[PDB]
Amino acid sequence: HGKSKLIAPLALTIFVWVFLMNLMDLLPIDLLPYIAEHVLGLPALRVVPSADVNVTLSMALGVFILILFYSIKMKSLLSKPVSLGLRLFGNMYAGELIFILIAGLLPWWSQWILNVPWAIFHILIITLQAFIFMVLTIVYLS
Amino acid sequence: MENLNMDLLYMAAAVMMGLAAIGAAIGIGILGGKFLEGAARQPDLIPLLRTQFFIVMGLVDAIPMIAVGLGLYVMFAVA
Amino acid sequence: MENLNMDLLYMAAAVMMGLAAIGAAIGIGILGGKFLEGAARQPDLIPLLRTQFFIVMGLVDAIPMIAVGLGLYVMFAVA
Amino acid sequence: MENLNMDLLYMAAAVMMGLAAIGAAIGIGILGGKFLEGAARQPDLIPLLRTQFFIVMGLVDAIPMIAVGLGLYVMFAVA
Amino acid sequence: MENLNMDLLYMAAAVMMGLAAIGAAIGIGILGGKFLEGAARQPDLIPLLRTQFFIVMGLVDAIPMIAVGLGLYVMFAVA
Amino acid sequence: MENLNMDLLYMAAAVMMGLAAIGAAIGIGILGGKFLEGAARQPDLIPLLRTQFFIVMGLVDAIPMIAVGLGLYVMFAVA
Amino acid sequence: MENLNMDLLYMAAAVMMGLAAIGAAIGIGILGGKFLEGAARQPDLIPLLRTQFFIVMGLVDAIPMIAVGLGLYVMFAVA
Amino acid sequence: MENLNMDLLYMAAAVMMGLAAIGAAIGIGILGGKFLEGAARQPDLIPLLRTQFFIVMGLVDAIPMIAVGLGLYVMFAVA
Amino acid sequence: MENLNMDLLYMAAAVMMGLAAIGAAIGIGILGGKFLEGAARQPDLIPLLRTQFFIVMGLVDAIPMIAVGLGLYVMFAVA
Amino acid sequence: MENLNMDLLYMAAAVMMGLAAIGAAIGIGILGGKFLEGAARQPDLIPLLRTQFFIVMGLVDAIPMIAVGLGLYVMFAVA
Amino acid sequence: MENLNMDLLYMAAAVMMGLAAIGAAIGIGILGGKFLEGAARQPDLIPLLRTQFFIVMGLVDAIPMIAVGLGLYVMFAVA
Amino acid sequence: MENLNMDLLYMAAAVMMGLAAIGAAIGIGILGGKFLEGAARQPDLIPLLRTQFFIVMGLVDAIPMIAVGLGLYVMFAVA
Amino acid sequence: MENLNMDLLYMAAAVMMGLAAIGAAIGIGILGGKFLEGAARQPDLIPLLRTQFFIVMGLVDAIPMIAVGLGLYVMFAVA
Repeated sequence: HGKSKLIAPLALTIFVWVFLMNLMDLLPIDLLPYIAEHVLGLPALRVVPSADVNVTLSMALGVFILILFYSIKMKSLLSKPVSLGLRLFGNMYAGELIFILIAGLLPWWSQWILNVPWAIFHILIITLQAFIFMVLTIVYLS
Repeated sequence: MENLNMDLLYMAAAVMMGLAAIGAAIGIGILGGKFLEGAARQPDLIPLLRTQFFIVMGLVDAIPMIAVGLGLYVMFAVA
Repeated sequence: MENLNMDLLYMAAAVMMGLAAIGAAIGIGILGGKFLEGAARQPDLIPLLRTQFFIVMGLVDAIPMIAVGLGLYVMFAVA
Repeated sequence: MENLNMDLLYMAAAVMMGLAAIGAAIGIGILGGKFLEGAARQPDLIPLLRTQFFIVMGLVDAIPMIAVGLGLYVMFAVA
Repeated sequence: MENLNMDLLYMAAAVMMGLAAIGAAIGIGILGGKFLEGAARQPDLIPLLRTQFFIVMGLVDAIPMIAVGLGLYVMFAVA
Repeated sequence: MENLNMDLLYMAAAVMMGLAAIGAAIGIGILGGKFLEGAARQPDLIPLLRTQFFIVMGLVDAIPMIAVGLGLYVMFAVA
Repeated sequence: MENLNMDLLYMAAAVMMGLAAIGAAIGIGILGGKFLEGAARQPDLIPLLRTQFFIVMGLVDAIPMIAVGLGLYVMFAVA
Repeated sequence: MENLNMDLLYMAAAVMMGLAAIGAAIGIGILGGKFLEGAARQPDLIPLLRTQFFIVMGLVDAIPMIAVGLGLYVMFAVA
Repeated sequence: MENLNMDLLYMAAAVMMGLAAIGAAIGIGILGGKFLEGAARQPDLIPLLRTQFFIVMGLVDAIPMIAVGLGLYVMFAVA
Repeated sequence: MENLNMDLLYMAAAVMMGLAAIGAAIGIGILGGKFLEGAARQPDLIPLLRTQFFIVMGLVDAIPMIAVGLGLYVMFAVA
Repeated sequence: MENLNMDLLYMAAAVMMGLAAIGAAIGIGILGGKFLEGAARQPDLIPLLRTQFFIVMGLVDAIPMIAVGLGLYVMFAVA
Repeated sequence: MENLNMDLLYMAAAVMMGLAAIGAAIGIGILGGKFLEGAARQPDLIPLLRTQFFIVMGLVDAIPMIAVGLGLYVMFAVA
Repeated sequence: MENLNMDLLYMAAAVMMGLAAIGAAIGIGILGGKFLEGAARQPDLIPLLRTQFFIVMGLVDAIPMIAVGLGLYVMFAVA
C-alpha cells in the first residue's frame, strides 16, 4: 500500500531491538557504580536470576511492538525475523549465565573485575547474531 | 575424580550438545526437506512451510540449547 | 571402581544417547525418505498419517536412549 | 576384577544396547522401507499388516538387548 | 587371569551377541527385503511362507549367539 | 585437574568445532543439494532465496560451535 | 602366558565365531537374495532346491567357526 | 600441562584442519556435483556463477579451519 | 616372547581364519551370485557346473586359512 | 614436550597430508567424475576447461596440506 | 626386540596373508563376476579362457602373500 | 625422542605412502573408470589421450607420497 | 630404538604391502571390470590390449610396494 509508510515503522522496530540488547548490558554496568553489600554468595546468586529476568523482559518488548503494528492496520515477512531472534536469544541466555560465572571465578575482586569482561563478552555475542539478521533483511529488499 | 570429573563434564557438554545439536540440525534438514515437499505440495500451505520451518527448527535446537542453559546453570555455575 | 564408575556411567549416556539418538535420526531419514518414495504419488491423507508414524517412530528412538542416558546420569547424581 | 567388572558390565549395556538397538533401528528402516517397495502398489490392507510385522520386528530387536543391558546393569545394582 | 577372564567373558557376550545379533538383524533385512523383491508379484501364499522362513532364519541368527553369550555369561555367574 | 582441564578444553574446541563444523558443511551439502533438486526446474527467484536460507543455515551451523570452541578456548587463555 | 592365553583363547571364539558367523549370515543374505533374483521367475522346484543349498551353505558357514570357537573354548575348560 | 598443551594444540590444528578441510573438500564435491545436476542442462551463465559460489563456499570451508589451526599452532610458536 | 608368542599365534588363527574365511564366504556370495546373473537364463547344465566351481572355489578359500590357522594353532599345542 | 613434540609434529604431516591429500584425491574423483556426467554430452571445449578446473582444484587440495606438512616437518628440521 | 620380533613377524603373515588373500578373494569375485557380465552372452570358448585368467589371477594373488607370510613365518622357525 | 622419531618417521612413509598410494590407486580406478563411461562411445583418439592423463594423474599421485616417504625414510638413514 | 625399529620396519612391509597390494588388487578389479564395460561390445583386439594394460597396471601396483616392503625388510636382515 504505502512505500515510505511501511518502511518508517519497520525501520523503527529494528533499531529498538538492537538498542534493547545494549540496554540489557547497560543495566548491570550502571548498577556497579553504586555498591552497598557484597557477601560473595548472595551477590553472585542474586545476579544469575537477574540476568534471566532481563532476557525474558527483552522478549516481552518484542511482543509489544508487534501488537502495536497490528492495531494500526485498519480500524514470511514477520516469520523470518522471529526465527533470527530465536537463534540469538538462545545463545545470549546461555552466554550471560556461563560468562558471568566464569568471570567471577578467575579473579578475586569479582565485583568490578567480573563486570568489565562479563558485560563486554555478552554484548559481543548477541551483536554477532544480530548482524547476521541485518544482512538477511537487506538482501531480501531489492 | 575431580580431574576426570571436570574433564568428563566439559566433554559432556561438547559431546552432548554437538551430538544432539547435530542430530537436531540434520533432522531439520531431513524432516524439513520431506515436510516441505508435502506441506508445499499441498493446495496453499507454501507459507506454512517457512512459518512452521522457523518453529520446527527452533524447537529442534531448543533441545541442546536447553541442555546448555540448564547444563551450565548447574555445571559451569555450581561446578 | 567409583572412578571407572562415574567415568563409564557418563560415557554411557554419551555413548548410549549419541549412539541410539543417531540411530534414531538416521532411521527417520531412512524410513522417512524411503517411505515417502513408496507413497509419494498417492494422496497425502493416508500415507501422510503412516509417514509420520515412521519419521516419528524414529524421532522416538532417540528419546528413550536419552531418557535412559539421563537416568543412568541422574543416578550418578544420587551418589 | 570388581573394577573391570562394573566397567565391562556397564559398557556392556551400552555396547550391547547401542549395538543391538542400532541394528534394530536400521533394520526397521531397511526391512520397513524395502518391504514397502515390494508391496506399495497393492492395497494397504494386507501389506500394511505385514509391513508392521516387519518394522515392528525391528522395533522389537532393540527392546530385548535393552532389557538385557538393563538386566546386566540392574545386576550391578545388586552388588 | 581371573581379571582378563571375567573381562573377556563379559566382553564376549557383548562382542558375540552384538556381533551375531547385528549380523542377524541385517540379514533379516537383507534376505527379507531382497527375497520379497524376487517374489512380491506372485501371491502371498507360497512366498509368504518362504519369506518368513528367511526373515525368521535371520531372526534366529541372533537368538543363538545370545543364548551363547548368555551361557558364557551365566558361566561367570557360577564363579 | 588443570592438566585434563586445558587438555579437555582444547580438545573440546577441536572435537566441538570439528564435529559441529563438519555437521554444518555436510548439511549445507545435503540440504543445499537436495533442496535444489526439489526446486531446480522452477525460476531462480523464489527458490534461490530459500536455497540460500538453507545452504546458509548450514553455513551458520559451524560458525556457532566455532565461536563456542573459540570461547572455551579463549577461556583457557584467561587462566 | 596363561593370562594372554585364556584371554586370547576366549577372544578367539568371539572374534572367530562373530567374524565367521557374521560372514555366514551376510552370505546367506547375499547368496540367498542374489540367487533368487537369478531364478525367481522360474518354477520353485529346481531353484528352490538350489536356493536352499546356498542360503544353507551360508547357514553352515557359522556353524563351523562356532563349533571351532566352542572347541578352543572347551579346551580352556580342560585347563 | 605444557606437555599435553603443545600436544593437544598441535593435534588440534591436525584434527581441526584435517577434519574441517576434509569437510570442505567433500562438500565441494557434494554441493559442487549435486548442484551441477540441478542446473547442468541450463546455460553455463547463471548456474556457472552459482556453481562456483558453492564449490568455492566449500573451498573456503577448509581455509578457515586451517587459518585457525595455523593460528593455534602459531600460538605455540610464541611459547 | 612365549607370551606374545602364544598370544599372537592364537590371534593368528582367529585373525587368519576369520579374515580369510570371511573373504571366502563373501566371494562365494559375490562370485556365486554375480556368476548366476551372467548365466541364469541359459540351461542349468553348463553354468551349473561352472557355477559350483566358483561358489566352491570360494568355499575352499576358507578351508585353507583354517587348516593354516589350525596348523599354527596345533603348533602351539606342541609347545 | 620435545618428545611428544617431534612425535606430534611428524604425525602431523602424516595425519595432515594423508588426510588432506586423500580428501583431495577423492574429490578429484568425485568432482571430476560427477562433473563429467553433467557435461559429457556437450562438446569438450567449454566443459573440458571447467572439468580441469575441478579435477585440478582437487589436485591442488593435497598440494597445500603437503606443503603445510612439509613446513611443520621442515620446522622440526630447524630444531 | 626378539619379543616384538616374533610378535610382529607372526602378525605379519596374518596381517599380510589375511590382507592380501582377502584382496585376492574379493578380486576373484570382482573381476570374475564383472568380467562375466562383459562377456556372458558370447560363447564360452574365448571368454571362458579369459575369464579363468582373471578369477585365477585373483586366486593367485593370495598364494604369494601366503608363501610370503609362510616364509617370514618359516624364518622365525629358524630362530 | 630418537625412539618415537625413527618410529614415527618410518611409520610415516608407511602411513604416508600406503595412504597416498592407495588414494592414488583408487582414483586411477575411479577417475579412470568413470571417465571412460563419459567417453567410451566416442573414438579412442581424443578420449584415449585424456583418459591416460587421468589414470596417469592417479598413477602419479602415489609416486610423490612414495618419493616423500622414501625421502623421510632416507633421512633416517642419514642419522 | 632398535626395538621399535625392527617392529616398525617389519610392520612397514606388512602395512605397506598389504595396503598397496590390496590397493592394487582392488584397482585391477575396479579398472579391469569398469574398463571392460566401456569396451565389451567392441572387438577383443584393441580393448583386449588396453584392458590388459589396466588390469596389469593394477597387477603392478602391488609388485612395487612388495619389492619395497621386501627391501625395507631385507634391510633389517643386514642388521
